[PDB]
Amino acid sequence: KSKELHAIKERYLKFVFEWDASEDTSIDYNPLYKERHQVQLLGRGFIAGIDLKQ
RNA sequence: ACUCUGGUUUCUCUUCAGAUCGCAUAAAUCUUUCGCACUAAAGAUUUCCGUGGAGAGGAACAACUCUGAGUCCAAUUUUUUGAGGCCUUGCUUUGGCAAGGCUA
Repeated sequence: KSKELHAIKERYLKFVFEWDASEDTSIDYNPLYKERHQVQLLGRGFIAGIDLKQ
């Protein structure tokens, strides 16, 4: 709500080996763009890499 | 259903390639841009990693699979018959032609 209104107002008015966390994106206010519904792939497809049993 | 090409693999050389030439992705230089240039963008050039096409030469075994080419029908509907014979007129190229009327 407050971040909602603030976004509306804004729109209309050394060797660093590790990346700085300030460069992160996806720090969003809309709950639809944070809690994205996860694809289930009919319960038979799985994401690569992660352990299958998990 | 008979006969004659073309093979495939490998090594080297020549040329073209703005085609995801590469279902991957480096580096250098110059210019511009703003910061104030590894922690940044644009444009251009170059060098590298290494390709496809075509052509040429070498050398190893397969030679006709494939790609081609040259090489059983008489009964309605077609190709196993309704065919041939008589009469008049125009012209006879005096052989008969054309149309009609017929008999089968």
